[PDB]
Amino acid sequence: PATLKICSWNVDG
Amino acid sequence: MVKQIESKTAFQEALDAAGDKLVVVDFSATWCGPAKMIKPFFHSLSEKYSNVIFLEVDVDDAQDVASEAEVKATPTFQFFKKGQKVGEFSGANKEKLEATINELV
Repeated sequence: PATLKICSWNVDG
Repeated sequence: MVKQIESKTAFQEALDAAGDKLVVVDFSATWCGPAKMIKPFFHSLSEKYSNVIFLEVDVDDAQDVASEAEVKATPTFQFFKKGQKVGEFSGANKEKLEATINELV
C-alpha cells in the first residue's frame, strides 16, 4: 500500500 | 523563471502574472525525500521552456494552496492556463512533465 514513487499524506507532517 | 508560492493568495497572483503562458504547479512535499529529489527536472526545465512558468508548492508550508485542490497524494503536478486548470496527474514521473507541457504548449 506504500509506494516510494508516491508520499502518503497519512504522515503527521 | 521559477516562483515559489507559499500561500494561495500568491497562487492567484502568480496565475495572473503568467497571463496566457502555460503554468505548471508542483505540489511535491519538500519534507518527502523522494518528492523533493524529483524537483531537479521540474526546476531544471524552467530554462528548457522559458516560455512556460513553473510554480513550486509545498503541501506543508503551502497547505492552503494544496487544500484548495484537495491533493490526495504527492508529488502531484497541476497545469493552469489563463488561471484555468486544464490538466493534472500524479506519480514520480519527471518525463511526463515534458509530454504534458508539449501537450498544452
